[PDB]
Amino acid sequence: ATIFDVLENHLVNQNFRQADEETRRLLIQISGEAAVKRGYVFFSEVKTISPEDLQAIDNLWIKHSDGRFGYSVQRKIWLKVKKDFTRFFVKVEWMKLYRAFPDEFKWELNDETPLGHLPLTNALRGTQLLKCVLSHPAFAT
Amino acid sequence: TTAETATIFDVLENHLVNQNFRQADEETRRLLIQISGEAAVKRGYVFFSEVKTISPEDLQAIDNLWIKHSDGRFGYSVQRKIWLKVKKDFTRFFVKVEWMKLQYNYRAFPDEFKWELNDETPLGHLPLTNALRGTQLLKCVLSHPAFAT
Repeated sequence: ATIFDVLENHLVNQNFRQADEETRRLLIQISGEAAVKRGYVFFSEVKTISPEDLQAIDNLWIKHSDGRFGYSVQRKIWLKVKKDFTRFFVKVEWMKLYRAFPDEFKWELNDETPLGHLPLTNALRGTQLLKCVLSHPAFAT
Repeated sequence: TTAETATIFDVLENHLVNQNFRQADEETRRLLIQISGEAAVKRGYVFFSEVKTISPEDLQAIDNLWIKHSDGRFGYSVQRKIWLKVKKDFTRFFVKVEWMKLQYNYRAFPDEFKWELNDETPLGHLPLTNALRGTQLLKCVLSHPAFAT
C-alpha cells in the first residue's frame, strides 16, 4: 500500500474537491512528524521533502486531468509569467484583477478550466510556501 | 479512567493564552469543521450550506476566546463589524484587515503572513479564513445569528 492511495481514488472518480483536500493533508504528511503535529508546513521544510513524494502527487494530478492539473503545470505557468505570483493567480483563475475572489471556487474540469487551476494552495498564508513547492528539485525540467 | 473532562475548545484556549496565534488560527480552522457535523469532519471541509446548522453557542465560544486573548482586536465578531462598515464588500474588507494589497515589488499577498499581535496589527487580522476557496463560507460565518446585534 502507498500513502497516495486515497488521493488516487479521489482523482480516479474526478472528485477534485476531495482530491484537493487530500493533497493539502499529504503535503503536511510528507513534510515530517513536526508538520503533522502542528497541522501546517513551514516553508523551510519543503526543501526537505523528498522529490519522490512530490512527484507522486504531481504525477497523479497529471494522469487524471489530461495533464492540466498539478504542480508541474503550475510551475510552467509561473515561469511563463516571470514568477510574478499576482499574475500567476490571475492566469490560473484564483483571483481577478471589484470582486477579487468568487463566491465559490469552481472544482469541475471542463473546457473553460485553465491550466494549473488545481491543486489549490492557500496563498493567503503567504506565497513563500507555494514558491518553494514550484521551485523544488522534484519539478526541475 | 474518567469520562472526558476536556472540552473541544481547550486546545484553542491554551494556544491563545500562550499568544500562539498561528497555532490558534490552525486550530480555529479545525473547530469550524468539527462544530459543523460528522459529515464535514469526514470530508475535511465545510459546505457553506452547513454553516446555518452550526449552533450559536459554539461559534460564540470560539469568538469570545479570540476576543478575550487579543484585547478585542481578533475574532469573527470584530471582522463582522468591519465587514458591515464596508457594505459587505469583501475586497475592501480584505484590504482593511491586511490580507492583501491592491517596480517588480507589488505583492498582492505577502511572502509570509504576519501572525504577531503588536502595534501595527490591524483589527480583525485574525482568524484567517481561506477565501480562495470562495467568499461564501466566510459570508455565512460573519452573518451567522451568533454575531447578531
